[PDB]
Amino acid sequence: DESAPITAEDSWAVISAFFREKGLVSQQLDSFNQFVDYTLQDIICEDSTLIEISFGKIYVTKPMVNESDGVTHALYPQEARLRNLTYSSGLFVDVKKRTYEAIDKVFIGRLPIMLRSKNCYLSEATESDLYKLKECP
Amino acid sequence: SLMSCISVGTDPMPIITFLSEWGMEPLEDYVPHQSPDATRVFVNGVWHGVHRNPARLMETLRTLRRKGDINPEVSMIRDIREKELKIFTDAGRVYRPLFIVEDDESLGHKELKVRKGHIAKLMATEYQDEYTWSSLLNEGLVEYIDAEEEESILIAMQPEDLEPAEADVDPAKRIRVSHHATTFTHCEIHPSMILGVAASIIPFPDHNQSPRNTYQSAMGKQAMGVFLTN
Amino acid sequence: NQEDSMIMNQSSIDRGLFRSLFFRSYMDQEKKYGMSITETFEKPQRTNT
Amino acid sequence: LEPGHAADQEQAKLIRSAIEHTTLKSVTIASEIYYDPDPRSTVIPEDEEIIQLHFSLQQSPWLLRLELDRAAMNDKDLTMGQVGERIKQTFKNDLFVIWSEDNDEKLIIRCRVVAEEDHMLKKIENTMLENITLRGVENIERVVMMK
Amino acid sequence: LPHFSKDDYSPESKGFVENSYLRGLTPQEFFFHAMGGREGLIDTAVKTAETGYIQR
Amino acid sequence: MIVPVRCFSCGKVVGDKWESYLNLLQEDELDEGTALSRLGLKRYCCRRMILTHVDLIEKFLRYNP
Amino acid sequence: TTFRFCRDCNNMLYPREDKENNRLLFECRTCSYVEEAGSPLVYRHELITNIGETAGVVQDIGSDPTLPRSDRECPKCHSRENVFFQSQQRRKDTSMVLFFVCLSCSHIFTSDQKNKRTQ
Amino acid sequence: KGSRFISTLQVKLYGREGSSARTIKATLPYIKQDIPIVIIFRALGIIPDGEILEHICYDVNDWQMLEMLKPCVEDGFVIQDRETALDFIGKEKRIQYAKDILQKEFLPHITQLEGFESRKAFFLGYMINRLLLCALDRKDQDDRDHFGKKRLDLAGPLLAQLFKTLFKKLTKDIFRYMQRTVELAINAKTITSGLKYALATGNWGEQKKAMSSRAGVSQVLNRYTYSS
Amino acid sequence: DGPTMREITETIAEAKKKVLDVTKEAQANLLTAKHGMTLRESFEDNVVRFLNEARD
RNA sequence: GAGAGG
DNA sequence: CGATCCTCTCGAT
Ligand SMILES: [Zn+2]
Ligand SMILES: [Zn+2]
Ligand SMILES: [Zn+2]
Repeated sequence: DESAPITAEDSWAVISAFFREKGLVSQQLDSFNQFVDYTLQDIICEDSTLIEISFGKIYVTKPMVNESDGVTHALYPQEARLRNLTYSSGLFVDVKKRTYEAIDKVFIGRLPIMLRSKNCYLSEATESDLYKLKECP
Repeated sequence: SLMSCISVGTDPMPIITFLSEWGMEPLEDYVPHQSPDATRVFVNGVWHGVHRNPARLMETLRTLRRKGDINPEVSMIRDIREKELKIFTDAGRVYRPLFIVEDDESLGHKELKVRKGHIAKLMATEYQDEYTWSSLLNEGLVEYIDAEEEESILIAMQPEDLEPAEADVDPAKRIRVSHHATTFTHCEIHPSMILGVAASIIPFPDHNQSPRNTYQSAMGKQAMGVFLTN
Repeated sequence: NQEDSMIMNQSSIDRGLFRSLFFRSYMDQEKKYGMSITETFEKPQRTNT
Repeated sequence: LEPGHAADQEQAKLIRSAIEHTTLKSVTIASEIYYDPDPRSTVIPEDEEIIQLHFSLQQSPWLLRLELDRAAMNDKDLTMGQVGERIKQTFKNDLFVIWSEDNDEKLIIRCRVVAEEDHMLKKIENTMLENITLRGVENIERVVMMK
Repeated sequence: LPHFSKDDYSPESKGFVENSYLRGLTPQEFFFHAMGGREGLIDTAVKTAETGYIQR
Repeated sequence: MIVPVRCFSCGKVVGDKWESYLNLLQEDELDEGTALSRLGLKRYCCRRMILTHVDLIEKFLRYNP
Repeated sequence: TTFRFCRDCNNMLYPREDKENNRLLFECRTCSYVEEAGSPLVYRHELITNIGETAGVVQDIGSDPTLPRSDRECPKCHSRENVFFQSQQRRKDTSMVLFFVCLSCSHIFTSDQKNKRTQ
Repeated sequence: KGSRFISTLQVKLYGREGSSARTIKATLPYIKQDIPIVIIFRALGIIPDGEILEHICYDVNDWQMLEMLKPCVEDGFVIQDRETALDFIGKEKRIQYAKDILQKEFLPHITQLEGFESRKAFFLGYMINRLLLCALDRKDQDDRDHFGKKRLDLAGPLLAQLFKTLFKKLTKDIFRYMQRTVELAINAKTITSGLKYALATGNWGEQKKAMSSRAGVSQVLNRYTYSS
Repeated sequence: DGPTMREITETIAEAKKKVLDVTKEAQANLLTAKHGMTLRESFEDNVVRFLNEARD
């Protein structure tokens, strides 16, 4: 029956559900994904505004490389690991140049990306894509 | 340990609003001699107010977290004897999942919420590699617990071997005590989950002098294999 | 095989038992700074050196 | 113990109580301050029998009343008379001490001071409990008999 | 442990391993043995750096 | 990483038996123990050789270079 | 001890003897209020304390899943539905004695065979 | 969220067990001596002894606890209003300084805003209650080894520390550039290298190292076996 | 042996009863403490001896 | 400086 | 002003 109590063997089905969903490093990923998705915007909106330069929405690009005498392109971890590069994404914010009048977009820098997080290429990569990217599934 | 997670952090503000909306006298308006049997309500170490019928409030708070209306990582601890309700939404709290145990048919007489039907759906999804971990969580069959909440609960170690009924033995088998407590709220998914990555490799660590398991844990990291396919 | 030693079979070692590959990567780059001053990857000979 | 005389289980118990530091705090259940204005007429009905006696073989309307533990008094080698005469040989004339018999159901010691009186008594009780040696040697907390 | 009821002074409750390494230990027994085990490694680590200083 | 040729312990040639073993399992739908016995892997040293082998070469061949 | 406050100030009342009539009165030192004492007991210490043994006995007590349940019969109603604990007095020299709360009465009864109790 | 001012309030019970006249004094930030509790309540607007004791003792029949607080009532007797209570702490200008500490420095969680006094006085009283419960041997000393009372900081919180620091430096660098413009040039390298340095080294304190944040946060990642 | 195990099993159950009887006695306020030690210290000392005896 | 070995 | 010995490897300034 579908309403019958579960036995001790049944616990592994649950254990497989967990892990199939979380994997083994969820704490790492969950923390970073929270930092990128929420914390990052919150830091930008704290003391921010000046005397008037305001800071709006923050954007996190997918990881790229600024090539010396070259163009900017997608940086994958295997190329980062081999060429001694930092697997990082660019931080871009909306800056308003509000000028007093009666009283009385912009690149911030590069954020290192955690591998297999939302902003990382590998997060949505299939098994065939991983081998193609010289990354172990 | 294998199944433990860490709280990410949730804004406490909607909980505070809900508490003031679902009872809760504000602290400014508290007069102890005229509210003697009132539960003190704390949200992230801040005492917000008091409540008369914390039993109903606590039932409401748990139902919502089990639906997903309150984030599953939020911990709500009721200390009946101390007249305190403590809620934590903050990051850093190490928690672990547990099966929920509840009364079924007769007020007594607990049963795990997960039934064979749920397991079948779990395994259906396994064979097509639909019903995931989030399904168990959102349907409130399983639930996250941190050490603070662990204090208010009674956990059975096995589903069967901890709650069927009483009315020969294998001499070879190890000695197990009994029910001796039958007021369970939860049950362990599987005791081997108390172990982390390294110790999970040891065969029968329950048959070894403890420091040997600590020693193996160290050496397993010094054993060469195939670290990565690439 | 006393006081924590062990006796291993040579014949099974000949067949590959517990045999392993070992890899070591050595790294280098041409300099750190110098507008005109640059280190060079080459096979060096005399040149006063 | 004495070379004799060291097999004597009784002589050992005696030397134990002779050396183990015993204060008033260690024998007392509670201490109370009542307003018993008539010195020869109690407001406390239990104490009535004590006041009948202690007249043959000025004071304060404030009473300092201590209740002692029958078992603790028996663990130590103490009698009410010993505890009482020890309180008596501290303040001598500046405090008046009366007490219940050793057989008398509840162990009670009644004290009185021989304007601004109320505080002085609460001060005395502190010295009574904390700063009074009933028997024993200072620094010697616990003494155990061993074969 | 949260598998016991409050105020339980019984052997099983306070760390008595009824079983042998042959029979095998229960989770409660397993955890408690690990607790006892740890105290040993902690002082091993201390009764080396401390004795080394004594010896000097 | 590819079937060892020869059992480490006894020397019995095992490197010619892998594909036949996979077929015995898949095509004939036999159990590992009877599959091993049909291959003539009678002793346990020869049995651990095949049953315990992990063919990572398949994983390695997946890398595009 | 049981103390009182100035009906108007809500400040603690300090003792004062009459002397002439030999009576105890409690006076406020924030104003001119004066009431008589209800009992001569002006102070109590208590070194061997019984207070806090049975603490946490709330109507919701039975709903605590961690509290153990005995097979004992309540001396009042004869209910065998109870919850129990040892002295909540977190002191070294405390008794191993059990206190039971009848989950049907609210009645607190003890395992103690020596002492009685008044609660 | 919003800065991280860690002020530790200490509510201390003076006088040993067996010493008559045991007083309760609290510690305030930027305040020389320890303030007797009654004086704190009066500075918060809770004046009558009965109201002050109601904020501490939550049961009228607990004479034991009320007898514990009798010396406090006596210690505070000389102060009978808010103005003088604030005055005691820390001219005129000093009363403001005292009022300021109570809102800004005293119990910064709860709130750092103006009108809340009741919230702070109740909590302060909750702490005295908790202190007396233990002092009266009804409660065990708090277990500073309980995992529930411990938080584990991961990647997110750790980067959030640095990104706050580095972003304030960037904010500061912009203001300076704006100030010079008394008659587009945003130093991106600041964040980029700051984040890189911390993750590159163990040193989690922005090229300073002075703080034990260096401890070994960020390690070169073990790759011996898959398990390691 | 099967028989040795049975005897070991019963050796432990009798130790388990000694601890119960002592517990029941402690909880009845019948257990008197020896001069120099607490009723609870006295109990703990007894329980541990019964339990060590059992292992031995 | 960290990670490790007896 | 003390805080085992010796041994290794690594990365970074
Ligand atoms: Zn072979
Ligand atoms: Zn008044
Ligand atoms: Zn009843």
